[PDB]
Amino acid sequence: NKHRKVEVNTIKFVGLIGKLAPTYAPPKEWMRICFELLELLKSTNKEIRRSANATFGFIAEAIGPHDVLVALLNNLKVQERQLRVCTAVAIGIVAKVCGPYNVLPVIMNEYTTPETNVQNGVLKAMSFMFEYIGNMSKD
RNA sequence: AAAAAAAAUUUUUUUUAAAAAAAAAAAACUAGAUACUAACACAUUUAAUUUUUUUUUGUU
Repeated sequence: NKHRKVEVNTIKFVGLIGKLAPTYAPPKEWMRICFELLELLKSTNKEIRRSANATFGFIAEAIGPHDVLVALLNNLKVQERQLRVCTAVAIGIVAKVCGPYNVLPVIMNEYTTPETNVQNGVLKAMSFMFEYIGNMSKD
């Protein structure tokens, strides 16, 4: 819907269902949302971009991490900086919620790609995921 | 008494050569070309409180 009051108040409502009732919409519906959010964090506002990243955790918990990551890592190729940083946060959030062992070999593989913007976005994603799993990190 | 199958030692010349023990670009000036970095900032902001300034001049 563009605008903002709608984007913010919706993202908080969608993420609510990800917490409370994940099992209702079928997982192909959660994937329809993960694309609509991944386009939505172009937004100029912050609280939008922040809530959009939090609801990848709620979806990754619901359906699965690997369906979601491939959606995100395909988005690091993109030029514009917010999109690469706000995907790099989400990979950090998908790591914490679903476990880093699920995320990490997929990210270490993606680092091989010869484009530079992926290679920072894979290093920035690893920064975030090491502050969100605080103590773990040792393994 | 006279007519048939197996064997060993010591001395001498050379032709199509090689090897490089490992550091380089500059700098300055002036303009142009293109990538990128900071969860950078980007719509809410406004219900106690200091820009509010004048030769004092508002009466039982």
